[PDB]
Amino acid sequence: AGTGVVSVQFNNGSSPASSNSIYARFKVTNTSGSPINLADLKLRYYYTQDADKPLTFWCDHAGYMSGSNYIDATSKVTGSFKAVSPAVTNADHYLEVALNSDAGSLPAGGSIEIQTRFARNDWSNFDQSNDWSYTAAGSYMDWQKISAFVGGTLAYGSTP
Ligand SMILES: [Ca+2]
Ligand SMILES: [Zn+2]
Ligand SMILES: [Zn+2]
Repeated sequence: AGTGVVSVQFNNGSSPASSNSIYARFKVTNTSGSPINLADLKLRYYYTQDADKPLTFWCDHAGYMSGSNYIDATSKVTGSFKAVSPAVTNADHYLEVALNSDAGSLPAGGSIEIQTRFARNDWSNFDQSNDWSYTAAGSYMDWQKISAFVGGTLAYGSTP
């Protein structure tokens, strides 16, 4: 039921099922026929918490081409962790990646790369094997288990 305003690829550097870091990297492509305000772009990654501990979010790198100038939006990305009510199998929470009001505009046919990760404050191990959006992907690939919303409506992927 995705609008196809954007296409999205994913990879997590093929992280181990048991890991103290969850990686989530997206290559988002504007396939609608007009600029898109990065402010309107949300990305979601569904998982099972396994333990209720404080998490820390990191955006390692984010950037895109605007005309012929390369724009580094790394510092403009934010991450949020919210519950999935009601909880479904392999999904009781989800990471929501967003960008600040002035991130910029993604030009028609343009691409933005967003590399993120998160971990518990105590670095204990997660069990990614019971995470809905999890799959060991070492290179970008079309993975339909993550979602992208534009302006509040699903544009790519699915939700549990
Ligand atoms: Ca889990
Ligand atoms: Zn919480
Ligand atoms: Zn919670």
